[PDB]
Amino acid sequence: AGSRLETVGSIFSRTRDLVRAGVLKEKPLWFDVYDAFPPLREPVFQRPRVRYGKAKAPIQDIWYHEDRIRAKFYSVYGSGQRAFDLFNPNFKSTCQRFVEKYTELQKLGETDEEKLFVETGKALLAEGVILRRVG
Amino acid sequence: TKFSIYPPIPGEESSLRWAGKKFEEIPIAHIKASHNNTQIQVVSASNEPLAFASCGTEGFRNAKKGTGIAAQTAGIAAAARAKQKGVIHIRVVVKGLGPGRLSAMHGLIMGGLEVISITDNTPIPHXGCRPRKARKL
Amino acid sequence: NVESFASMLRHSPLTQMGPAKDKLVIGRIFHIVENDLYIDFGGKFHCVCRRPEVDGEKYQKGTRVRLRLLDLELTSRFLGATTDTTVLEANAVLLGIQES
Amino acid sequence: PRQRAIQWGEDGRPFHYLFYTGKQSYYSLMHDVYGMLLNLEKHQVIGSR
Amino acid sequence: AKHLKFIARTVMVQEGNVESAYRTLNRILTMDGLIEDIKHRRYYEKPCRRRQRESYERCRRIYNMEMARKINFLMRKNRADPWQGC
Amino acid sequence: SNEDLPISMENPYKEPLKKCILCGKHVDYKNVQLLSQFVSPFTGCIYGRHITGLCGKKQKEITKAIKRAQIMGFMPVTYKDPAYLKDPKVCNIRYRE
RNA sequence: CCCCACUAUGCUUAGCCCUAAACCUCAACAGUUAAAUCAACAAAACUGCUCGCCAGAACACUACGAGCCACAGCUUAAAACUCAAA
Ligand code: FES
Ligand SMILES: [K+]
Ligand SMILES: [Mg+2]
Ligand SMILES: [Mg+2]
Ligand SMILES: [Mg+2]
Ligand SMILES: [Mg+2]
Ligand SMILES: [Mg+2]
Ligand SMILES: [Mg+2]
Ligand SMILES: [Mg+2]
Ligand SMILES: [Mg+2]
Repeated sequence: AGSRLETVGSIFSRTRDLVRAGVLKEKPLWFDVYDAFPPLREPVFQRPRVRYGKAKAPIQDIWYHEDRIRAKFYSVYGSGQRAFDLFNPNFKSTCQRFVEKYTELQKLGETDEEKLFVETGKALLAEGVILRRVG
Repeated sequence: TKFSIYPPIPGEESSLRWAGKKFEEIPIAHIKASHNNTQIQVVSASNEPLAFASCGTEGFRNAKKGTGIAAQTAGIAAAARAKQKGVIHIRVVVKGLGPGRLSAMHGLIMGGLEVISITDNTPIPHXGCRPRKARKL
Repeated sequence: NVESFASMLRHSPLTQMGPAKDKLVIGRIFHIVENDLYIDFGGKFHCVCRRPEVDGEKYQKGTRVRLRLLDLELTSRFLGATTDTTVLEANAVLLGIQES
Repeated sequence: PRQRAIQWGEDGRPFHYLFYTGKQSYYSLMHDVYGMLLNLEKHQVIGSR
Repeated sequence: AKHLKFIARTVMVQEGNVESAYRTLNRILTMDGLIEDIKHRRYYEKPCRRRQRESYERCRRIYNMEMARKINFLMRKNRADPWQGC
Repeated sequence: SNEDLPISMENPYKEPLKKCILCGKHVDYKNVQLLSQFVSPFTGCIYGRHITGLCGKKQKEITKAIKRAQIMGFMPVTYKDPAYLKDPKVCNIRYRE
């Protein structure tokens, strides 16, 4: 004697109730473990509903301040002919090297945007980096 | 020079010639391909009639006029009378989507005429007279 | 002083790459089926590229190659669909082999 | 007719790790053949039917 | 009638190949919609009937383009089985 | 709180929207050369936007310009003026043989 | 039903007539997407508020009355007899 109403509550609530009513003679092997270490959410069936009107998902786009520097660098200088190595967790691309120098010069008190971008290109050229302008 | 499907424009200086004649001087074979008949008239560049043949004038009657073989026969007849008058090259102007639209042109070729161009002049009104009501079949 | 997830994500190469369209990346061939090369390049999904006509035999399991990425995940929503259809693979163009 | 042996003991645990497929013998063979094909890659008629 | 002649709907014949010239002319008139226009004009189509067919044609074109796009997208995985035996 | 958390802003990598070949240019009924690029060479038929690639706004301006030029005596109706047959082909239509 | 001919008519002008499967077959305005998503199909399901309208079928886009440039018309619109369905 039991319940296969998977859309009525959860396996825990259905099992706990039928144990109280005496329908289930013994508790299942998992019941005591669930009780001591329950999930964060009780697994209750829900019907996913579609959003309408002014309802929107709460997920937000992930952006960083340096993304503005990356967008300009790719526009001005394009993607580096050097290839990304996404397997190395400490890989640094030419754009990242540009962004780090751009951040260093901003902390030195410079605040102009068009001026802070031209000085950064010169610094890297002095260090031997190849920066071929796209246009 | 590469071949151009676009006809030579009058007043411009083209190098194309047919028996020493320019495109503007080639006679015209007017083919009216109707649903129940096909009429062919060959005229000179000055609009002088040279030959006329239709499926009806070739001894076809009723539904037999509206066949390809009847139009082909009409083309051969018009070609023969036109060839006697000195026509070799013709410009084809066909109006209508009848069964003798293409067959009438074949007959002109089998009759000894050389088609240098094909022009469609099927009348399409741009808004015009109301056509007859649809048929219930 | 335990690094947070927000820090790992900010400084990850995949985050730093930005958009993937027209980005050169290094991939690794991990599976081959006839002339179909399955290449992982550090993303969620692998890409499948046909063996190049020239130097086809140089492309073997483990061979590292250069790719021009087009999409990290090929997905599209078709008319009358509540979600997006995904083919579970990235779109990339195989340029050649990476050598030292 | 040959009788298939018990597929679990007294504790109720099936002997074969592919029991719950219902075709443990067939799928175990596919697993063994698929496994051999993999090792080859890592390493690399008339009278019979 | 008032326009110049032998410019509109005029195709020149190459090397006496009149069959290929006629097919080119017919293809031109078809692509520009003149052939279908001539046929629909033999009998009067009533305005309610024209709207119904134009609406039907526009919905069928969209449905076919959307069904072609789906198959093109879902044919990327038509490659051989990578995990045969599993 | 935490410096590495995402920050709210507008997409910095967003690409500009597409533009038609005539976006930002005045379409005059007297410029028959431009208008002739959007009519059929053989029949003079105005091309739909799926052939011209124009947007709704410029498709409308071109259409209205052609109709004005035709009836005012600047542009032929039944064929493309042969003077403009060698102009840049900007329409996605293949005709000959 | 098919073919041909031709008229009222389709057009203009000035008056009428006031109907339509006049139909997104979705009343106006405002709001919501979380609840149970929801008889079915149509077109995802609802809330507030207001007006209009409906109360078995058929009789009945009818009768009579009244109004109307309408006079073989339109609008509004019953009853008796009948049925256990529609
Ligand atoms: S896209 Fe801007 S006017 Fe066409
Ligand atoms: K309707
Ligand atoms: Mg009359
Ligand atoms: Mg009028
Ligand atoms: Mg209506
Ligand atoms: Mg109201
Ligand atoms: Mg009633
Ligand atoms: Mg009525
Ligand atoms: Mg009445
Ligand atoms: Mg009365």
